[PDB]
Amino acid sequence: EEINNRLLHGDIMPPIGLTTHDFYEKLQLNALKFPDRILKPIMNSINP
Amino acid sequence: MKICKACSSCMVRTYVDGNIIFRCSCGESVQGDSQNLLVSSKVYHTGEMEDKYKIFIKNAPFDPTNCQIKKDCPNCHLDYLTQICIGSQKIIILVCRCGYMSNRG
Amino acid sequence: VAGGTNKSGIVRPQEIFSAKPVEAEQSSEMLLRLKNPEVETNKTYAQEIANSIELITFERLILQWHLLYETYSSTKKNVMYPDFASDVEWMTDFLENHPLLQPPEDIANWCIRLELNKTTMILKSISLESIINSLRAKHPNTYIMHSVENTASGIPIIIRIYLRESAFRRSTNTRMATDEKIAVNVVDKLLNS
Amino acid sequence: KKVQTALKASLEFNTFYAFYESRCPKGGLHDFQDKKCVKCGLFTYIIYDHLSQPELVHDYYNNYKDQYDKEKMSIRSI
Ligand SMILES: [Zn+2]
Ligand SMILES: [Zn+2]
Ligand SMILES: [Zn+2]
Repeated sequence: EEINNRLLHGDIMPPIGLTTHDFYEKLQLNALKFPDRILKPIMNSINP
Repeated sequence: MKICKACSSCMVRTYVDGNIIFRCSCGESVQGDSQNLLVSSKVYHTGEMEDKYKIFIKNAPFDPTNCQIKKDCPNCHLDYLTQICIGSQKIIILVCRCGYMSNRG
Repeated sequence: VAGGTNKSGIVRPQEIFSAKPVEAEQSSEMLLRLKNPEVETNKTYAQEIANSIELITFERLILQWHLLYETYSSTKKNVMYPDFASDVEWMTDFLENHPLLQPPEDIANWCIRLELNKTTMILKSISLESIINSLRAKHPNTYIMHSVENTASGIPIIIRIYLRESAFRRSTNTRMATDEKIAVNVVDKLLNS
Repeated sequence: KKVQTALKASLEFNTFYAFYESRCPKGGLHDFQDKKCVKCGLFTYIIYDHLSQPELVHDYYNNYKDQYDKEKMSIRSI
């Protein structure tokens, strides 16, 4: 959501060689990945 | 282009001794003065120009499928605006039904 | 799958097994190692060199271009396109700002008017001065005028390139090309610089 | 409140120094010798660090701020 907020205020400046659309998509894909912490609730619900 | 006065046909443009001369298939020949000094032209980024979306931006406040945003319109003080994101640079425009439009246009 | 990086269902194996030429490669890449081992340690040095080697043709800096049948004389008021008659205001400034870049005596009746994309000039970090040198170093058979580099929005930067008579003296013995054909061929060369 | 204020300041600095990483305010790309650009006063050890030497981060930014602002506005138009 805060990447979208940066877009609304025009605070997303893409680097050289990337358009704003391509840089925004790159930021969203990176920001929407499960961390390594996701197994902490998973492993607490199971008995290995 | 130049339209023949006599037969209203598309006259053929040629260049003689530093002048643009239009000659028609009916023999009528005229010379352009100022407005015919445009051999060719091209416009780049035609897919994101402001003249592309004029109708769409005008109709955006009434289209019910557009994304709304919780912001106050500075003209009519309506508490919601219509947010659109056009172009490859993702230009954000806020529009309202009263005629307000961000970017001052 | 996007253009230039197409590694979708079998394409790259087909590029190898069919021995397709370099012109038909949709996913060609290349790895370059910096000459100085000290430079390759620092990321910023490698970052600016990477942006140094990136094909920015003169075409992609242009929003629109116009080909005009005009000749420019400093004193004589030649005919000019009415929609672009306001260009003369910054032409006088250019003449008084460059006492060495005077218009030649063999300017042909062909003008190319250019309106630079100021947004692309900012994102790619390309100055007006760099563009002028690149075009004047590659096209000696043209005379180039430009407006002032403005930092205020709403006023564009205009590049004006005048074709000299020697542009047609290159090869006009091949009469199968009218002067309109060479001028169109020249602007293609200018844009692909 | 402190978290959001510090995040605003840090994100603004990060955006400014990511824009002017290879881009040079004086035009073109950075010309780096002796670890310092010659067109501007940029240092190599400031582009990715804004905490170890804050003063040198609060000077370069204070030199090309409004400049940066006009370019940011220009990109977000038309
Ligand atoms: Zn006719
Ligand atoms: Zn309103
Ligand atoms: Zn610099």
